[PDB]
Amino acid sequence: SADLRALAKHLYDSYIKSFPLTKAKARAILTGKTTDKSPFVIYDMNSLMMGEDKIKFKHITEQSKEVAIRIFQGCQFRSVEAVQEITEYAKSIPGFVNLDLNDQVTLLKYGVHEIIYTMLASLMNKDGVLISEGQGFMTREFLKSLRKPFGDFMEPKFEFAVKFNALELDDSDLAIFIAVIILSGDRPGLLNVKPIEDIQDNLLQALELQLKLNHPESSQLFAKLLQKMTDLRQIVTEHVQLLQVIKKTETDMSLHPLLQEIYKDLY
Amino acid sequence: STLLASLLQS
Ligand SMILES: CN(CCOc1ccc(C[C@H](Nc2ccccc2C(=O)c2ccccc2)C(=O)O)cc1)c1ccccn1
Repeated sequence: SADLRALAKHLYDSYIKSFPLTKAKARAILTGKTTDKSPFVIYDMNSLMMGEDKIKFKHITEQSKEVAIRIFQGCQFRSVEAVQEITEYAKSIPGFVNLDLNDQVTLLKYGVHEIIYTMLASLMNKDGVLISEGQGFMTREFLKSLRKPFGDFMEPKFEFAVKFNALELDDSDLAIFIAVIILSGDRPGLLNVKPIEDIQDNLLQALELQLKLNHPESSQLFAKLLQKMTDLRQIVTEHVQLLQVIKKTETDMSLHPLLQEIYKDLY
Repeated sequence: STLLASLLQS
């Protein structure tokens, strides 16, 4: 417990095991400084249709004529695996699986989407986002050109990512930061806050030491990163409202059971 | 439902 560097290395090792596409690998792809070929670029209906079969997708069947609904369906497949990846990482945070099972669920329910939007920034530049484990690249303009309300989903995530990426965090930093987010003692409905705060205290101490060592020139980086937590909550809040426009005005679009459970009675 | 708890219990 006393060694903060051992905690940082443990979290980083688990981070590498749980998340196939790290920021380091994503930056190597986005800057072309990698041995592998450039990603397939999806910028319109035709380029989506041409790269569609490389998008991971297992269902009953051909899903739809509409581009917006095609992306909506494929993005929710990714979100499901992201929750599964974050759950796997959460079980490696020291002390997490010793917590009440109901509190583990609660911490996941409120934490996963803040983590999803954090790690999306690793896959984004000002012009697009990497998809399918870096094999493809879907442009920001294309996502914004989708008919309402579909064109409004990704744009706030891009705006957050440009400012968040300016902090120049790396995978070692992000591994501790996402653990800090999961171990939030102020999530609604937590039964035993004190043991959760005890874990977050060490994670916060490890994060502060990690940022001072890895960014000795970035004064008050710890404070700037904690303030980004408030940006992530607006994204969640705005995203839930966008999902409700979908739920009231679009037809057949029922979310995956796991996503429905997370959003149900959320805030 | 208890889907989140299912991913937890491995
Ligand atoms: C753009 N993109 C990468 C974005 O990654 C994520 C971007 C967002 C999310 C969170 C996830 N959001 C959705 C959940 C269900 C359906 C659609 C969405 C969208 O967010 C959405 C809606 C309309 C248009 C575009 C997206 C959640 O709330 O669980 C999870 C992952 C991909 C990836 C794969 C396939 C298609 N594109």
